[PDB]
Amino acid sequence: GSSGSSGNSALRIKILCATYVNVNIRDIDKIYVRTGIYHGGEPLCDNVNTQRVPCSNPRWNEWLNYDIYIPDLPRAARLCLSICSVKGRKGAKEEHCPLAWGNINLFDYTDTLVSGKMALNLWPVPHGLEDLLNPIGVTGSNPNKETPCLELEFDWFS
Repeated sequence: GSSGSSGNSALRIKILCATYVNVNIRDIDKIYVRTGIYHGGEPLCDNVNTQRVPCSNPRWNEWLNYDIYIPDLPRAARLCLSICSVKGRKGAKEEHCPLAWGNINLFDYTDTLVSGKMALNLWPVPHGLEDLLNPIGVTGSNPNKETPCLELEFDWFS
């Protein structure tokens, strides 16, 4: 048997807020965040999106649940997030535009699921990034300050 540790099956991450967002103009209505996991650029399961918050207050403070399995999560796979801006017109549909993106290695350098709150900078999206989430984006915390940064909470209960 075993004392019983690191016995997680479902991954749950909570978002706090963002800083130095790419929201200059004052037309955007609200914003949202898209998270997901991919293995070598290829998707594994549906992605998750955070509630819609006003640019003025990118604060989320919501618990995001992932449809992934710890004991089924491949080392090659990882977590990828990206900020998007949604804005539409009366009667017309909304428009989503990518701003930044960040890839976090679900498995630390020691093949040990990450934990404890953390806040790293995100990389700027390419010229009008057709897509919203960049699963291919590089991993690590951008040393750049000007760039935005998102804070999340790593928790593993079950």
